[PDB]
Amino acid sequence: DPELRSWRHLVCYLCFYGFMAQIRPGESFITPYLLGPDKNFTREQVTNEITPVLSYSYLAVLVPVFLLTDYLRYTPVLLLQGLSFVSVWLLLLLGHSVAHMQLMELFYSVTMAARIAYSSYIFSLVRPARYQRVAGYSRAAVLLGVFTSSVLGQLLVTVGRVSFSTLNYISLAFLTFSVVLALFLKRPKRSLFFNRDDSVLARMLRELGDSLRRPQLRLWSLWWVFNSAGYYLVVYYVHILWNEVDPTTNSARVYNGAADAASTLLGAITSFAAGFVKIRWARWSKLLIAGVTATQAGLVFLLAHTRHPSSIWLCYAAFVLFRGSYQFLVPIATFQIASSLSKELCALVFGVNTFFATIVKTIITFIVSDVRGLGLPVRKQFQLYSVYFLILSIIYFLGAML
Repeated sequence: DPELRSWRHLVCYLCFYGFMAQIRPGESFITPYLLGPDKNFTREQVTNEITPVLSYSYLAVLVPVFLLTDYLRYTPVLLLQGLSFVSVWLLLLLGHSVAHMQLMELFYSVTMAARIAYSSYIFSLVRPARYQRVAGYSRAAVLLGVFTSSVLGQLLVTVGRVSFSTLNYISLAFLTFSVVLALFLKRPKRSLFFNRDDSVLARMLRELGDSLRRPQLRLWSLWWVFNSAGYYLVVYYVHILWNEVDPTTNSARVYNGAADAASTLLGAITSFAAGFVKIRWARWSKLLIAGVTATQAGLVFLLAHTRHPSSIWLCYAAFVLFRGSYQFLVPIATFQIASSLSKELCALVFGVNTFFATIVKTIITFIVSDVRGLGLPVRKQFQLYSVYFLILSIIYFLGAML
């Protein structure tokens, strides 16, 4: 029967690919590997010359990949995301100079721009009547897969006391295996913009001069540009700030995997506890992004103020609570933006909100972090994001009056 083969051989493989594509045990230990003794990079080379290329090339590969995710029907970009991940972990094993690691982040931002590849691959593959179940099984296999990689990465370092190079060699045994699984993925019969079934890009602009008159799209798409640009400027640099607090050899005590597993677990509890409040807390929505942004302002300042190496555990939990605070709003942000919009347009306004959050992320990184513009250290940059989230909290809270 073609019903059992469409679930046991397709959906049980679709959740298995989304599990195994997220298995990267050395994902949370990239910057401890670079700052470690094996690669010997200083904290000024990774903060001012390597990680700014992660925010530059992500501007340069966002709109090419998003236009080529739909032209190729999502399967070569799901192959490109897996194959560029192999190219990252080859440069983390065969790269010495700082010019090699600037190519490591350029290949890493390809895998950052292709996060919407697999999320929109399930929309084009499965039937529209049975999409809410398969995407429910797909977001419970990626989120399980991105939680297991932070636990398997942590357990194979703390419990199984091996070096970081043994860990990232294990991470090639789960990334070449994610290229093999991405070869055997079914190309969907339809796309979203280019390979349709048959106005396009004329009906949408008619449905955008009037949909932008809505106040929630005038607010949450203005939160996605600015609050979700300073959020990625923390997550890129918080692994350097943890290494500035407690620079440690004897590598079984780094605990970056447990602060990425707990921030996924709090990024799912506070996301599941956000589906209950996306309807009720829609009246004073600008007050909700005024308290959480101020909660994100007090946690970015807590990261920039801890100094003793024995107080790093109140610095991991300042990031687990930070990553869970942003993950409380994106279920509400992806609902209040995609409420009245069509699926051929809400996934377009998420290609503008992400692109405008990447111009802002490129503006701040060239101004506050890159060695050509200012070149600040990772602690004097995190005090420039505590002001940035607090300025964003005397705008939404000040805007709550008007």
